[PDB]
Amino acid sequence: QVQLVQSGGGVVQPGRSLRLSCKASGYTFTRYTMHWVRQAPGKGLEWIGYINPSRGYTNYNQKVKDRFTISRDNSKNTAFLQMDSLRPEDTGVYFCARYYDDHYSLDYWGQGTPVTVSSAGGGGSDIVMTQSPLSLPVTPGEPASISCRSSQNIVHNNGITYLEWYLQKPGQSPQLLIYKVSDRFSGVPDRFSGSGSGTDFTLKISRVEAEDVGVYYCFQGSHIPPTFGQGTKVEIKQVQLVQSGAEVKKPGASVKVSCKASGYTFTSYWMHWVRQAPGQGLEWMGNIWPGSGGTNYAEKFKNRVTMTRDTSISTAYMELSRLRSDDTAVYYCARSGGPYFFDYWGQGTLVTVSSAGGGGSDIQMTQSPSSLSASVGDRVTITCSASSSVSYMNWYQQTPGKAPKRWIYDTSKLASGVPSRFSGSGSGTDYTFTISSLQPEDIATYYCQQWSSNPFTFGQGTKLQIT
Amino acid sequence: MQSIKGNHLVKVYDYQEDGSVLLTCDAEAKNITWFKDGKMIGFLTEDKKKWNLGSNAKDPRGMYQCKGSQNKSKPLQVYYRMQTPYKVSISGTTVILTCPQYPGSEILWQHNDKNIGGDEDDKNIGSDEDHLSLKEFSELEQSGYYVCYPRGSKPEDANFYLYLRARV
Amino acid sequence: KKVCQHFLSLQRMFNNCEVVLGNLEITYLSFLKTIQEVAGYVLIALERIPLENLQIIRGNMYYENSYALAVLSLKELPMRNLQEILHGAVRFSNNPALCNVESIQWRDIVSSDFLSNMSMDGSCWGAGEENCQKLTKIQCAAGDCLVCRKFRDEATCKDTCPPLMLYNPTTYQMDVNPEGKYSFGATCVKKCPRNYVVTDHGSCVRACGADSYEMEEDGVRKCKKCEGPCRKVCNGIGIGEFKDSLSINATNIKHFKNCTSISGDLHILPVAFRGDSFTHTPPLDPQELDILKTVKEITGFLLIQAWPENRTDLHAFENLEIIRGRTKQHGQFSLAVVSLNITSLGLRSLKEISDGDVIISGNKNLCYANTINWKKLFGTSGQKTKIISNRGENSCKATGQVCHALCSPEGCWGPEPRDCVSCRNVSRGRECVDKCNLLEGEPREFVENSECIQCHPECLPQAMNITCTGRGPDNCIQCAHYIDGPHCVKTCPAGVMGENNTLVWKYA
Repeated sequence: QVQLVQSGGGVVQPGRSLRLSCKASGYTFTRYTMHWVRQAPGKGLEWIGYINPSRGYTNYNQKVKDRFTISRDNSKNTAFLQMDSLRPEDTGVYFCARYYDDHYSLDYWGQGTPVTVSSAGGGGSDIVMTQSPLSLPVTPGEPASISCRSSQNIVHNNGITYLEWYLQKPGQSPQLLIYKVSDRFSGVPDRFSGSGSGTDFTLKISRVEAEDVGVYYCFQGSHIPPTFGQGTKVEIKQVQLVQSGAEVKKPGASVKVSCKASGYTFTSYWMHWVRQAPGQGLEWMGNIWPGSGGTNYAEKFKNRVTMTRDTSISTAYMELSRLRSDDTAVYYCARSGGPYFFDYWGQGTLVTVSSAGGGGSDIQMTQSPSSLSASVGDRVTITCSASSSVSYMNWYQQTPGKAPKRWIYDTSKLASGVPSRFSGSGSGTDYTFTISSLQPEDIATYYCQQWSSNPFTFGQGTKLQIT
Repeated sequence: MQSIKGNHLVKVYDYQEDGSVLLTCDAEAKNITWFKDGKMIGFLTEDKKKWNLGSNAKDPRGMYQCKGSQNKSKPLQVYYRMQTPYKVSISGTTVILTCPQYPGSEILWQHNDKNIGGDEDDKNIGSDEDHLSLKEFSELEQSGYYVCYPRGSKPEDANFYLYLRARV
Repeated sequence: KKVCQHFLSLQRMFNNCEVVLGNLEITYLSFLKTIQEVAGYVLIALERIPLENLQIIRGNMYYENSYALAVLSLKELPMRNLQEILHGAVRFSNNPALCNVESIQWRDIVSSDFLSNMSMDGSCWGAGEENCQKLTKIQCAAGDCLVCRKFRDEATCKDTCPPLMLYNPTTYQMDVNPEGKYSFGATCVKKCPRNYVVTDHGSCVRACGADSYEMEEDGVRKCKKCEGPCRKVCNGIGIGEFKDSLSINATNIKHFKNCTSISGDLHILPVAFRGDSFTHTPPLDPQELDILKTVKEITGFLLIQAWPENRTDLHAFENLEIIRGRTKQHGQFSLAVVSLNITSLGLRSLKEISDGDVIISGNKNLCYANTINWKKLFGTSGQKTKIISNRGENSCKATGQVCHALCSPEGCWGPEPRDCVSCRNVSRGRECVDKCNLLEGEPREFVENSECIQCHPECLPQAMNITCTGRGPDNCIQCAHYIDGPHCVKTCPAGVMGENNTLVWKYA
């Protein structure tokens, strides 16, 4: 008996990476294409894509084309689904199915594995560095005061409250301003000052000039992941590490933004590499002690980034593979300091990556009625309308808690074991599913599916109940 | 390949005693109008209906299509070696084919209505993305109709079939 | 006779203890009844506690001060045997629930410590009139004594056990005692039992790791005093609790305190003295680097890429003694002082760079480096120095920072006669002087294997010939103090132990 076994599901915090396995048994794993389908709570079947085990050729739904990687092991008859940067929207039951090209249908479906994308502890994941003012504009020569409160106590076991407020002038690299909670960076004029304790901290700018203009961002320090706060953009009411040049790549691709280093022993100051999303604050991404190639990747990118270095040429590379739409950010590559984190910073290498329509039409199937109650023996007719002509239509039955089962193939052919009282008919953009005599065991959800073009599109599903 | 369903009405007459390429039109015989690369190359008013392309030694090539009383049929890309078309390259004894439309889905190949490029158990027949490799191409065995299609679609729904005849 | 030093733990580990050599710390059911004699105190903190067999309380500790019988807040606590608390005072205080105890006196149970004898809430002793005080004084104390004053081997009462060592005047020497007897608790044992290790005082204790070290010079483990630092492995940088750590961090420097053979690889790297932000390690106070100086082996790769500039020598590893590279940084370097600011490399005792090669580079102000002959230091034939780019050798010789001429040609890791691989003449310990005090010299030592050996101090130096040939006052040629037979000694044996611990008069 052909069997598809899904494994690896569970609960992960949003943004984490997830790898699933689908072990195939009862058939030659390489002779039929493998597809993965996700069933979210309350939604119909969503095709993710397919991968050919004999060829390794894979196709993905555009909505996840840049964050998931479909893998398989012919030696183990298992297909691997690497999901990264998981969002709460990825929560659901993920199903693996075998494609019989002869019927142009997924005849064997695995029981599925539930995936839930929710943060176990947001505060633990990121010490929320809310800053009291936001984009406070200030007239020159005024006693500015910007307060930020940390979601927990920023008080490290060493007892040093490793806080700062690093400034990035408009179109310029972040530079540190207050060495710790109230000391001052060498070269930082005393015009800046600041104070705080426990979780509440605030910075005082007694005299404000054109120089102070910009955004002041409060980084946290005691928590393992550095985590930059919202950012108060103040407005009006040697060693130099060279980053690489602006690049644009395409979704799912990889950018290696370089960071050349001079003026310091490159293998003597850890070259942590922050990232600054457009429209969002900085977020530490990972570090690398150029001496030994150690990497300390951050959780949000934990399975997508790779930081290497060539101490030889005094440049540090950072290849972010499987680029996604929201990854567009300027990888300012700073040099992580002694008593002040992110000391001196590079020019910064912006990398905007964008995608096209990616089959936006995703030619849709619509099923009617969405829920149907009929008496035992009544004739039930279910229609499925396609947004475009589909060559063949398939009907799949999913009992609650059960995987979809192929029921009608080739728009009229009943799957093995399907009773003759069910019937499928239609052509082009109109298809009908007729149950001649309702039986109690027929209580389940029925989904219509088109395969004429990728991605496979499923009807919303018809809920059949017995009165 | 052998079927004309899908408007693939153009097929090669391989009933030639001489090395001449005769093309046949599967339309309601009233008058067959022949076209070559979009331009009409003949109009057969009753009587004869096959189109002679000449001797196969002259390597006849082009997208040939006919029309009876209905609209034009799907083209038949002829490629003898003795709309984007399929790409053919010959290097020694190796025949390589490139699918005209490769949107990045799994492309499948069929030879005289017989799937090819799927099994790895054939060293002389390789499929690499939109490229199908035929090593030690057999003129008498590997020539004929070829078609590429994505997983999920019908080969007869392809825009046109390719008729390959190559001496290597 | 079972022995002991939470209620369930103490009731299982105290139930059968026929004698407890620790303390009778009964705090907060009838689990004790045969506690014969205790060498220590008794922290009784409870109303029916038999404690009947508690005979002798030695007060070897006290709760606060001479507090042997600390009680608080037990009418049926019939300590009828509690008849002599020795070397302690009775703090028989806070006896609210105690009955029949006030009627009995609380002083005859202690001797000559009534000054610290405080007690507050003929005559019967405990609960039930069947018990009596059984006065015996108004060396037995529990009434061939049943409980001895100091030591009771099997049945005799002895102040001290037969020594493990008894002088042999037949050897004219202070020998071992064939009837040698360790004093386990209060009984003498020929064999130190209970898996107990012979201790310095002779009372085998089950733990003598303080200011000493365990040794096995015979079939019984013995506790020997700690020569310098005694062995104490500590996980190093790279292996164990610091497995992710990148250096001797300051938040990491302390845990290596008294670390004998750092088992990983000490790699003091520039971020450390800089102190790191991403790893949250405050700056290592440059004086705190003295902590590692107890290091005596470094089974790894020591790449010391900065030391405090105000120190001109790598004085902090001035005890590194073997630098076995079980791992080698980059697989090629074992001792790797690179771009320091040290005057002399100065690693005064490193005499086996076992595994890797040694690269001592960038040391722009290190001069005594080159003259060292690194072949005797390398332990395997694939070791090859690259001692490069140091201070100019010609400039060094011109500036005179060349080794003491009282040093052998093999080179010297620092200018002072302390730092010289081997000496032109012999050596007096760490340094290597021109000449041993062969005739003139206050130490008046003896040369041994190219080393000055300071004489047995009980020996007079001699002004006509060499003072003392070899180690040991037996080898001393002049002894103005008394000399014991054919040996010299501090003073003649009088209160010595003989066949029956006889005070050997010996001679006058």
